[PDB]
Amino acid sequence: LLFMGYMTKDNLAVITQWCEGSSLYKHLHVQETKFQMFQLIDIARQTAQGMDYLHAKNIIHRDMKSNNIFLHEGLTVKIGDFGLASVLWMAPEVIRMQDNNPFSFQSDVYSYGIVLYELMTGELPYSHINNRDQIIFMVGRGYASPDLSKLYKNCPKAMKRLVADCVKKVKEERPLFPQILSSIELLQHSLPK
Amino acid sequence: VDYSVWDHIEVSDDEDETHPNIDTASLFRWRHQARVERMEQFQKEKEELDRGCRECKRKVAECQRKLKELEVAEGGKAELERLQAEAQQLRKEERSWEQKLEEMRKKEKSMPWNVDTLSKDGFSKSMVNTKPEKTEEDSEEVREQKHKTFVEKYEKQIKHFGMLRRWDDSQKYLSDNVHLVCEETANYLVIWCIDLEVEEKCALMEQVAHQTIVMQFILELAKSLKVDPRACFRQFFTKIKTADRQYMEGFNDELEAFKERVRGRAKLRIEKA
Amino acid sequence: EEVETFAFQAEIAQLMSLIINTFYSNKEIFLRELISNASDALDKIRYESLTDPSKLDSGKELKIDIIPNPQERTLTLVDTGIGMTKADLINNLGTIAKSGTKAFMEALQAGADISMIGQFGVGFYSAYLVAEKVVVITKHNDDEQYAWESSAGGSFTVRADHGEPIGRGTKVILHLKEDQTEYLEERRVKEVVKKHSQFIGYPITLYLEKEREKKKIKEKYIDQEELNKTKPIWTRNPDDITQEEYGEFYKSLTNDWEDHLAVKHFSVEGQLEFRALLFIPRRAPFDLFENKKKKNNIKLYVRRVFIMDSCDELIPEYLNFIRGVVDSEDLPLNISREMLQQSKILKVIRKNIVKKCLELFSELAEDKENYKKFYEAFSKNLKLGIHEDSTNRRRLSELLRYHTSQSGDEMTSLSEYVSRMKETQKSIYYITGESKEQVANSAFVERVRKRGFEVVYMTEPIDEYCVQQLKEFDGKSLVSVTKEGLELPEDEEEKKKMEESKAKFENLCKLMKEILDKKVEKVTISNRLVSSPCCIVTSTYGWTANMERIMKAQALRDNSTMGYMMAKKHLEINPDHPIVETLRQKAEADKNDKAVKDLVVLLFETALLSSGFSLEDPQTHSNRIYRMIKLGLGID
Amino acid sequence: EEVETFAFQAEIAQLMSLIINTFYSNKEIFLRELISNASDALDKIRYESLTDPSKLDSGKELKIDIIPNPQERTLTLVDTGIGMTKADLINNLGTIAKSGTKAFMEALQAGADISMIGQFGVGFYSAYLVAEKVVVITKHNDDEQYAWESSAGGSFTVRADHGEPIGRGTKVILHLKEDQTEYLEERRVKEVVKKHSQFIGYPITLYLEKEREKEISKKIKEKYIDQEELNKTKPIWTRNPDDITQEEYGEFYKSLTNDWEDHLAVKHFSVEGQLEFRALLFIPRRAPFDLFENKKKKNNIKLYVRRVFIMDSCDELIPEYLNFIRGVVDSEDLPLNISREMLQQSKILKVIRKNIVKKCLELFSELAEDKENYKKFYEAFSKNLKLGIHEDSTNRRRLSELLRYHTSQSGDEMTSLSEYVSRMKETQKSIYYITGESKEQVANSAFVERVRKRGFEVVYMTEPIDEYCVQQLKEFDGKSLVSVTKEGLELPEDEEEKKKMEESKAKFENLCKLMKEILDKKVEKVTISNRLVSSPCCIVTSTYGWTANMERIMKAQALRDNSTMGYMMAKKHLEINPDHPIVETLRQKAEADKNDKAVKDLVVLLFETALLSSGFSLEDPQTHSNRIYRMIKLGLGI
Ligand SMILES: Nc1ncnc2c1ncn2[C@@H]1O[C@H](COP(=O)(O)OP(=O)(O)OP(=O)(O)O)[C@@H](O)[C@H]1O
Ligand SMILES: Nc1ncnc2c1ncn2[C@@H]1O[C@H](COP(=O)(O)OP(=O)(O)OP(=O)(O)O)[C@@H](O)[C@H]1O
Repeated sequence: LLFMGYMTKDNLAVITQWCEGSSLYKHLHVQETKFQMFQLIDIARQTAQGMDYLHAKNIIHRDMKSNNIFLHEGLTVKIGDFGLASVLWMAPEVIRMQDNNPFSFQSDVYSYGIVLYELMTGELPYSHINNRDQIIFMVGRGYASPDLSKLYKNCPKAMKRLVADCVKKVKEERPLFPQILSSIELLQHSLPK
Repeated sequence: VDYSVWDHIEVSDDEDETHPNIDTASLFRWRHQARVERMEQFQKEKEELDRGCRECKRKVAECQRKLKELEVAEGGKAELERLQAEAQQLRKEERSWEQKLEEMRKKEKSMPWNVDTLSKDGFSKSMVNTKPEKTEEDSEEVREQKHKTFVEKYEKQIKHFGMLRRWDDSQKYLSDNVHLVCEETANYLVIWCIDLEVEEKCALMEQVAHQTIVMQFILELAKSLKVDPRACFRQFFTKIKTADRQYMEGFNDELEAFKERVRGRAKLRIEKA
Repeated sequence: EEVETFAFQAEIAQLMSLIINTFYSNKEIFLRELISNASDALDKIRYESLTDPSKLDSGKELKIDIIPNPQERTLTLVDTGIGMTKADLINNLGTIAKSGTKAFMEALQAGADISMIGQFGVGFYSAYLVAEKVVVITKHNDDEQYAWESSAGGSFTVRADHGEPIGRGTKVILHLKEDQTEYLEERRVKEVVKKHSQFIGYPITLYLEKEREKKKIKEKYIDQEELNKTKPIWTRNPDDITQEEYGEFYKSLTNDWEDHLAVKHFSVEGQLEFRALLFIPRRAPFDLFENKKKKNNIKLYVRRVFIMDSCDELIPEYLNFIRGVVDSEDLPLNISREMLQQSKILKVIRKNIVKKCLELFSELAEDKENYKKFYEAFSKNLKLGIHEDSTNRRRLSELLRYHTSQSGDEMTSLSEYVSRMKETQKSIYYITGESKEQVANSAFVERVRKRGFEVVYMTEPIDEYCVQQLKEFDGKSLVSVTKEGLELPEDEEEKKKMEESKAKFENLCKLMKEILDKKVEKVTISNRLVSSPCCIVTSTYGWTANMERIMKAQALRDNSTMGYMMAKKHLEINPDHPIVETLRQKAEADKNDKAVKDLVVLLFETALLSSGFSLEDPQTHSNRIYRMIKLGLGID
Repeated sequence: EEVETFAFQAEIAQLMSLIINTFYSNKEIFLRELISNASDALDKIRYESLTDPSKLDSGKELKIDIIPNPQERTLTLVDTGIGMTKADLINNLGTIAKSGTKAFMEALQAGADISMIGQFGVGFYSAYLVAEKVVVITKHNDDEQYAWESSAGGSFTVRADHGEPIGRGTKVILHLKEDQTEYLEERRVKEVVKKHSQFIGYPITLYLEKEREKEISKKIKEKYIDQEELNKTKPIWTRNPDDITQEEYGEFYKSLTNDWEDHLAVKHFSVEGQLEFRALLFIPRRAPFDLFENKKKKNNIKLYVRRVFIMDSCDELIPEYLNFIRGVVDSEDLPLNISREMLQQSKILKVIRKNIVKKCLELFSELAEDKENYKKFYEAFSKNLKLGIHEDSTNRRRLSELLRYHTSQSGDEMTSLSEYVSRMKETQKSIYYITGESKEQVANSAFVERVRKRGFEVVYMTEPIDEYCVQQLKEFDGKSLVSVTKEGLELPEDEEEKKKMEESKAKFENLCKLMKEILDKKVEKVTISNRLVSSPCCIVTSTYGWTANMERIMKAQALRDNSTMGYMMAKKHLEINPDHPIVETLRQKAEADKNDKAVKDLVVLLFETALLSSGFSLEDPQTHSNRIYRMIKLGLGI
């Protein structure tokens, strides 16, 4: 007879050299996933190094916020801007449009500082005021700064100065990333304390 | 001898260069848009520089024309002297604009390459092969003629396979001459093994029979995979090397069954003759 | 001050040691280098002929002959090129890092119609990688025959040839060492010339004694021309090439007699210049995605000389089915001429190749049956590209084809679907399943098919990966019928039904939540079913039951974080079905009834089966089924 | 006769062009070359110290310094090495392929104790990749300093060097091209040193000015800072594995692969002979989430030759299933490329990989002696171990003993195959395993009840990689694996149960044929055997065809050929428990007549339920759901 031949072992190889994984998002303050000092310090450090990477490559983000920051299940933050998903997340230099191109490194550091403020407060900046008509007025004047009375308790106070001197409008004395890595380094050394 | 023109290239979708914490999909966009906007600013500078060049050229042209006109006409000596200084200022502007031009040239020399500037499209032509498909199986026409032609032309190769015993050597030797892999080859192997046992050469029959049995499963598995046996025969000896016990016994039992069938058919042929 | 200007020197013995030992990583490229040099000689002599044909009065034919000889352990490489005189025999083959080819090419700068291979000046000395001593016999038209000879000792002897004269060209004898005797076999040299220099522009001929003479005589030499049988097709202009020549070239390239589905021929010009030829195989390889096959599809050529095969920077992984040859005129090459000194030129070549491949695919779309064959062959590669290339995902998106509700068994693109979609809806309805019939009739499609809406079927596990990045199309979100919160054009009667049903159907749903609290995290009422009473939908964030199944059944999948992305199920009760209504009637009598919850759990398990989920313990379902069939037949 | 001997010559300009252009693919390795030469000078002077310590009066430390000067755009590289005299300056740095390091090696004088990384004589001219003009200032112990200078124009100048004095060693100055200015920044030099020259024995100290000076009681950012963070890692593999404690290994591990915690286990061995290398291998505590993400461009094992980086891990350096092993492999005498980026004789990697595989398997076997650590290792690397079982065809016998599973009496802890063999009854001559999807899924199943009631131990295999592993594993210590999911299961049988089965066939053959007809295409064979106790029907697979779990696993593979599965089906064979009252209740119903709608309905329902309980998936579950729904309707009374 010819029988059946058996053979088998045709392509029973392990073709599984591929990947799949994503946590969800970073917009957890609305989701109300409050975390502790360790997670927020780690996220700030990783987003800092990530954004310094594009700062080195002369790539300016400007519009980076909670909606353009992505968390992942590997305990990593992909600050890679989604592209689509706003107001209240800009700088007065952008609002006045004096040169029609506010796109500068100091503006990106200002945005970084205000998102740090948002995450370390767990609330959207200027929550007391919710009308665009007056919100545009304040940022057009560019005089006042957000208060720091809603800080999350039991964390190193160094990032309080970091966010305070990140949000001042003088771009010439705004801190830059070469000292920002030192700032987050001393933050993570101050984590146990 | 010199590679100084290929030392600055900026590919936007650089897969190898990225950051673990930066979305590679979105990083490939701010690099691309940055390249495009830099090219657009460069082009704008080119175009404005060019209009400036022509406008200062026409400025100095009309200035020399007016200088000549004032020199020709008497009484305009004071106006000619004033136009001397005005002309000198115009030459200063023109020579400054040429300085801007050569600085622009130096900037372009310092400009790193990209996909759009390294090369420009030549010519492309897409051809779609529309050719008749499918095959036919029959015992006559081209198939029988194919049998005769292949057996006449390559008797030595099929005979040497008939006198083979080793699997790996068979794999390599056929890989050199994969043209032997076809249904006609298996058919002639079976028929001439029948003829050999008609000649009553038992040991030679078995040596030929193992080899003939070799491609039968190759053809079966090629039919199973729907791919021509010429493209799947090489792996067969890898499978027989890593063959399970049951596959060994199946190969042995098919070999024995084909041996018995060959012996019976040869006995019938001998009795008929 | 004092200034002492010197000139750089070179230790010739150490230079020879470097070239011989630590210069080329593959000892079999010496044959490629020698063939390249012979091609240069032939190119020079042939170029000189068009100015005056009297040059070729020493033998008209131009060819390269390889004559291995195991009786002397020597491999002879004879060409009929221009040869080289005494001054050339000194300068070219005695001065390391000096090329007569570069001198010849830079001399003309007007007759640039030729492109000869070589600009370094050390390629010949790689011959010592396999031979201890080499003797070179040449005869230029202007000088006499000379016998160049050296053993890489630092000195070479030149003398007038006292042996058999030759008409013209060169005659390189390689006295091979005992360690390289494998280079004298037909198969070895055939493999080397086929891999590296099978596209040289001149006939290459072997010469071996294997011809059997009629019967015990076998002394006839085999004049085997088949080392350069296939000629570079991409060189000739495409308007002069029909499909037949392309087919023959592809058949000879694949070492398998099958045709090609389509052929793309193009080129670019500028600072980077290459004439590329890409082929779409008629069928797919049986080991297309076997990793052991690595990547051996696209070969890079410089002046018809092979450099490197398919690299990940040359062509993306999902486009590894398309096989072709890429040849360029000018590129920066390593000293061994096996890699490029600039990595990103490969990336630029890939950037152009991918765009041309996508344009070829778009051109193939017009042919219906041909594109059907191409899709049935490489839809997996297309969807893998959708997953991988975020930059080209837009161009791959319109190349998709799917079974749909209103197309029977024919596949329609997304463009056809958006063309035929009713204006009342703004979303693309798709179902990720496992089989054709499994999704053809399913609890999630009843309402959609009832209202006339069309849903896209996705029966393959590759689409399950694809759809995570294909989150939109033409400004319309892609939503699945197996996920919670399905949006549907709603009617006033429908919403009245909904609002009265929520109040009417609250008791039984909270009863389900009570009895099933750790397995189901929400029970509600929606518009998804007509002829089925229960279905399990997944939340908007999580894994589809099919998605979860694919993750669970993967060979190499970490389980520590698997539990994180568990789907949070949602029971869906179809109020119009009599089962749930009668169940509510029974529950209203009492909520503690045995049969009520032992039927609720059975309904939940059956719906879980209908929703594609895998049972945690099928034995419980089986044993309750047999107990209930026991009571059905009344055998206790 | 007419022989005329000549001498080989060279084209210096073209040879310079080749050295600058067609050797080094990455422009950054000029730093590696210069640092290697500075370390060479330091090694020379250190060796000379051992014979005469009085020649170190000018400078006592042995340090390497890099001082980028972006304002002038020059990247110096100072070193207190041995320096070069006039003759050495004009010879070594003026002659291509002349390497004074090799000549110094020849003058070892029975004192072979140092490893000298230089053989070619072309390494220095790598500086022209990024620098248009090289200025070299060296000062020997017994010679006045001279200022070597060139621009790769074919002619170089030597100066009396009346400039700033240095005690000893050399000081190369690179006048970088106007575009290769990216190598002055701290990030780039840090990355280059960490990638290539991180393991040089001598301390390399980067110099740069960015310090924010203290201001209290303004805004000063100009102060040169000394950094040695780029050479803190010290090669420990060069020492004997006897004097190194575990905490040293842990510190080196956290400094090597940046992991928060320390290593799990370490292997430190070396082989002497024609091929000599010292291999240091670690095992990470937790496997990274993207360990099997194979688009990661494997870089686990870094091949070092003479303490400098050569090449990342290739396929031939270490097998795919051992990609989790982190460590270094350092050799002494391997042939390098002219670019010093790979090995000329790549076939020697086929020996290095064999030695590493054998020694790491010995490490794994030895590690399987303490329960807690081995359990922690197994939990994270069982997938890799079973992948190795599947792939390797030479270590399969050795690799098999390191496998753990849950069994029928192992409780919640995993036990080896050897332990089960030790608890194996003599009446049985096979190993029983079940391939399902979960622990509880296979704990109670239709294939295990009969065997578990009798005296056999079954092995649970739930991870999807287990099936790939067991297709290759065909025996263990002479005992063959048999799956309980497959047909024709063999058990020790007495004559009483044997005749009971004979009467069972004689009574139920009509059932077998009649529901064979009912399941005309859905089932190939119907038989009865001892596999079931409290379950009436189970379906088993063929002897060589894929089992149910393998079928599901392949149909779930993202990248699979949907032409080979069709003929590689599972030949489903329904098996009946003849003791269950269900299968005899309809026996009389079918005995009365062959054609009954009810008997067909129950047969179909039982077949579907057995298919669900056999691990198979229904082709169309909606039919089963609908018939269940109608049955619930009739039972409830609607
Ligand atoms: N067979 C030959 N016929 C004619 N000229 C030859 C031959 N072999 C060598 N030469 C001469 O020797 C010179 C240098 O030889 P070599 O092969 O090393 O250089 P090349 O051809 O430029 O190659 P490469 O770029 O690979 O170093 C060539 O330029 C050529 O003029
Ligand atoms: N910075 C330096 N300090 C001391 N000697 C040096 C220095 N740079 C070069 N040399 C000398 O130059 C010669 C070798 O130079 P080069 O670096 O080109 O060769 P190599 O290191 O032996 O070769 P390769 O690195 O390519 O294997 C030796 O005599 C060495 O002492």
